[PDB]
Amino acid sequence: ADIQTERAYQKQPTIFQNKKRVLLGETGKEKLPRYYKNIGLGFKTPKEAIEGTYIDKKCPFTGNVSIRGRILSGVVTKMKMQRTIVIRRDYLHYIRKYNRFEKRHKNMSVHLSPCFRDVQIGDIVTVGECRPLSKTVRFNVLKVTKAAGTK
Amino acid sequence: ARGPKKHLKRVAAPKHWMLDKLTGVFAPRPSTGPHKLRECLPLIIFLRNRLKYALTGDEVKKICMQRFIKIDGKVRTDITYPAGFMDVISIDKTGENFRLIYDTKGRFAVHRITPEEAKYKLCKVRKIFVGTKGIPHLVTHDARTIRYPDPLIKVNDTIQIDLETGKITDFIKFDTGNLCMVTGGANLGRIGVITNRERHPGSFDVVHVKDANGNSFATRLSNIFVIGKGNKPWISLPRGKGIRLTIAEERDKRLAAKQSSG
Amino acid sequence: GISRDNWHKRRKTGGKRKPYHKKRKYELGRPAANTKIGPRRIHTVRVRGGNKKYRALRLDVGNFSWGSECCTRKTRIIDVVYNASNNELVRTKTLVKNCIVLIDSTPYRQWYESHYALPLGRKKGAKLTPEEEEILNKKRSKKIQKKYDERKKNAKISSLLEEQFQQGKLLACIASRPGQCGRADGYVLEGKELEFYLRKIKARK
RNA sequence: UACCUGGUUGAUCCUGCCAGUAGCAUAUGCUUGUCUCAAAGAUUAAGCCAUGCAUGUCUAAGUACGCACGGCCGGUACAGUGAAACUGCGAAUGGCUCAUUAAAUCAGUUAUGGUUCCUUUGGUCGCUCGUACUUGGAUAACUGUGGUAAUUCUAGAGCUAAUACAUGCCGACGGGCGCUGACCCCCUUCGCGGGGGGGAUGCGUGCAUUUAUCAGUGGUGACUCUAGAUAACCUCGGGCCGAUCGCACGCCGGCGGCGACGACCCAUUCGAACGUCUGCCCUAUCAACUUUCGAUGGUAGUCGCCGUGCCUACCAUGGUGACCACGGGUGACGGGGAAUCAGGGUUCGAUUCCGGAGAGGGAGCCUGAGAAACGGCUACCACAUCCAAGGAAGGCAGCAGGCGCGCAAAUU
RNA sequence: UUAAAGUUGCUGCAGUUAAAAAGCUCGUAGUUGGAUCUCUCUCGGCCGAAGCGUUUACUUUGAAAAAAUUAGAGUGUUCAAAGCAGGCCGCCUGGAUACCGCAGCUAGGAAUAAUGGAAUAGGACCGCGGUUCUAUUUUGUUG
RNA sequence: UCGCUACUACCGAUUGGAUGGUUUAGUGAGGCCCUCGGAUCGGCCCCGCCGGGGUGCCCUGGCGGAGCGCUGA
Repeated sequence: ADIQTERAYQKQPTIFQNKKRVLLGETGKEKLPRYYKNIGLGFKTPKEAIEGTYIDKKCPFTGNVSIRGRILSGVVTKMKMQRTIVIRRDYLHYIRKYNRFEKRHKNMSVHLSPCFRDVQIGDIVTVGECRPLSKTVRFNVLKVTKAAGTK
Repeated sequence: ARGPKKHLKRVAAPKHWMLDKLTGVFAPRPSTGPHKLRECLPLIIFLRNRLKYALTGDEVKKICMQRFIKIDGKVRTDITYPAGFMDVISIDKTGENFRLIYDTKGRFAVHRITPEEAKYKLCKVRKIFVGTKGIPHLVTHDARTIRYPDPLIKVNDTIQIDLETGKITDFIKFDTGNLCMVTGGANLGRIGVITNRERHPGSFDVVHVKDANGNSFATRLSNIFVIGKGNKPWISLPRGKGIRLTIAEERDKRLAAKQSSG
Repeated sequence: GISRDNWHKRRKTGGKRKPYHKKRKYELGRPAANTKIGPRRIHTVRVRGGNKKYRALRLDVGNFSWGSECCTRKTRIIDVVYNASNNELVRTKTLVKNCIVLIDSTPYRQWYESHYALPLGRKKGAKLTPEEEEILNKKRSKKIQKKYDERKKNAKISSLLEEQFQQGKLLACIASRPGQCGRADGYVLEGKELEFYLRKIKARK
């Protein structure tokens, strides 16, 4: 199974899949009810999370994470390691002896959910703060906006 | 530090206590209690420093252990007890009742009340929840847990508590057009009517308040205490009535006083 | 001793840190309780705030739930099979959370037979016992037999579950951490999860 | 007060430095009448320490058979004061110092919806359907016999208590609510049958624990929240459901009013602990660094108070860097702040306030709510003390004081 | 050690001959870059609650920012450095106020500076039709 | 250039010495956890001397002995 590529069976803990109802229910269709939440700060849940079948517990809409803290924005730089991406934030720092600025940047690793498909490394992503998900990951992608070369 | 602290240095004490530099190295650290350390007035700084009934800290203990002071109807023999906003202090020997109310400068005032007014206090609502077997529970700014309240009372409201029984007699909701006092920040001690409340989800709300003279200011929603319904307060007010005078107006009002003398 | 600090590692860039304080007590770790199979042995541990944990060192029985029927019972754990974390934890017969173990079936076989009034798990050799027949074929009143007969319409179990009931042992997943709460509770495997777990047991042989 | 002057030439005008000039901090020299405030062994040696002191504690209210006391009354179990000792609490605060430490510490800003919390304040404390008008065994103080050169070392024997250590009920208790349910009644059909009721007999039940399933009181920006229902569970190294104490004395043998001490839990106060965003000196004669020995991430678990490569197994090959990574140096604890000052700026901040760190150097623990504690213990390394040579005992970067080091700092 | 030092020069220095422009050109990062364009749909009793206008930088405002120190108000310590006291014949009265880069939060402005909005038209706005999932109002209730 | 005086920095055979910091391999005190172990200390049993009550039997009290008894620390 594509959904079952790991050594342990993957399921949404809130969902019970063994409701013995009737032979007709077996005959009719086997599609699990899915748990999705409304991560809400004006954000909308993508429809690929309500209709998807992926199993990932660090997703905000269909996983066990809470979004609180800071809302930030960045530009996608690298998509290489499994299920997480590296983004860049560019800012100006003020040096007051010369009354001038200098460009500085930060590289920040965020978690990317499967509900956000067809994303390339040029585009603006909004991120929300959550609990520590790994050693160097504390943010999670909440919205994807295409870059200047929008099709 | 390997544990909790038990001392307070005099320069680190809350400024509204009005403690001088050269009396000692230490200040009374308030005991743990219903009010916060930085938002309370300990009993020693009220009996000795404000009312001058005692000259030293040993005399405050002699007044307290005679069981003369009642804080909201109960005798407290602790001399660093954290009394706070809206509390009622009763000295039966001299027949005095006081209410802890901020003045316009942000300091607790010596506000004497009548024996009838000392029978109740106004309490903000901090938390509402449901406990075992579906019993509603309140938690106030005074750390009072009051169960089976009215279902119309919500967070940020004000209730009236009869100090003899500890039960709710009335309440005021939070809405525009209601009187309030500021209990923190830069507008501490100011009294005015709520005009607007702008909501910032995921962050702190902001409430706009207008005085009786037409001056408008804003505060965080956690620094607002609803006093009365409309323009009429539910408790007696200090001398300044919550209006903040400018330094020029205060200077003119002070100079006019000494000319009157003669 | 065993510590769980973050300052002995490397920085994100790959640089070596220099610690500024020594080991504290809010950072400690303790040896693992490798819960084996046997008569119960539990040791209490005093933990932060003055509370206590229960290190189970041996376990023999546990609370397990037949979820489809909603039937939770005490049952004697028998054997340890495929483990999703380490396949070394099965040779030593170690109980941990989310482990695949074998449990007895008789408490479930009694409830099914006393509720649906049907024989489940009986082999095709005509095994009849007077106590069993009094359980099964006792004569009830009109209304009681009507209420039992309207119930037999949906008294059907899958083919993978009924095979296990032939050998007297079911396959279960422990949903509790036995080395922290001192007990091994869980649920019996069913459906596609049982289908998944029956493949990787055979794939280890 | 937005300032200059001397010095290169036979003489001139420049560049340019040297010297002069004023404050400010350390040391030092000479001099010194009155009075107010007032820093003071930081710099170098976080080097070493003789001696004394710096942490103890009882109310009416845990335990009094010391005549140790003047004194009641004499059958009064205990009149009172009260050493000792058991029990409880504190000793994790304060005081000192600045060695370590370069996104580390720390500052402003946020979050715990990811944790714990002695105590104070408030709630809760007949919600459980199963000897009590009082339960058991000891052991201190005390008496007596001792051992050792030696310590705040302790052995044996004879007593005796508990809010120490254990055990264990009555009562509200009559029931109620869920399953099992032989038997009984009514309506309808000619009947079989169908429908609606009553029920004896049994098994469970409250709050905290653990697992699973179900439906949708109150609230959030958002719960896998709170409250609810169902099937079970519930650790002997064990979970709550009061065998405790004082003062006034009473109403009709029963009922009782004020307190004190304890109690699982909830909330609150004092916090603590982890994370979020921005910010630090010099150095390229440091340009690539990390990953065998976890480096970045995924899955499942162990451990932890909890969130996390915190650790393990199996996978993937990631992660940072001229916008200066990695390495090195710092007479580097960080801020609030101090000196100087036209405006911009330069330098200092060991130092009484806030945060951090340490107790000769490493490491490991016990008790406890809280410590990897040092005026606690256990080892090793370096020093060092008494000795009958068998052994025993150590930690001034606490207050004085001494030695040493120095240009450099006060009273046992 | 600070000023003097416009002898470290952002304000604000020098490079023909006094110290000094690379032998020359290409070229990535960095720095800099020519004109140009004049607020509204639902609700609660004519206003508010809710959407943004492409996004910013900038500017003004608001609240949030430990005390001590510094600036500063009052006050004859006998004056002053200080202190937070004091004054009238039991009363009266203070213990103000300002400042607190950068970053984070908030609300007005829209010049200057970046940025996007239709060119295989997969364009805007209007009415029209079809395919699929689906709202659980209505059949006094229940299927 | 050659001759005379003083002081600094450098090269240098001697695989220099002193002081301190890193590591390979091996050994490894002490605490903590797990599995054993069992010097001692009771209780419930069994007999022997025996009082009371209830009715040869049981509840009891002072005990002594002994049994590869069981159970606890």
